[PDB]
Amino acid sequence: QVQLQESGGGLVQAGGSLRLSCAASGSIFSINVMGWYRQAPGKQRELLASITSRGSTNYADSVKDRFTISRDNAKNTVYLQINSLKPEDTAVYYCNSRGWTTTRGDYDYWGQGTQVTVSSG
Amino acid sequence: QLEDKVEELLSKNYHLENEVERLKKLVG
Amino acid sequence: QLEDKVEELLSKNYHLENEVERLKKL
Repeated sequence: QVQLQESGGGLVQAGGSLRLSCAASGSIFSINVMGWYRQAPGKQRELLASITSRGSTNYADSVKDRFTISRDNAKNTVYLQINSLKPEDTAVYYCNSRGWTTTRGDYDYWGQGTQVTVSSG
Repeated sequence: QLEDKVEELLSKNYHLENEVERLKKLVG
Repeated sequence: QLEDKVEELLSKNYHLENEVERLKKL
């Protein structure tokens, strides 16, 4: 089993930027994809960015040049840098850990998410 | 590796699931 | 067992790409 905890969000002026953090507990499986999603109230959840065990990244086209996913150099932690924030970027941002193993099959674990609120006058 | 290959195919799979989901709810 | 998974995902991804292609215009 695997457990994720996001942090780094909160309130921010439009034009700012945040580094969100997803701390991963438990086993780090040999086949794993860590993903960042967001969900605005009412709207459907939106996959923003993924990173594999070997550092290969996969972005949603709409944010490929504004958001950046990465992994800490040593810690069991992945980051999402979200730059040039606009009010439209207000949402809960969720981390997930997903894959498959020869022993237990598909797996899929979700964080509880960190709320980001982008303000303007 | 073969584990890297599955990881890449799964990453691709999840991206396509979400893109279809967004496109299904949008048009439907 | 791993190569079996590769073929499984190839087919799944292909059908998903075909849905994306159609549901785009439609």
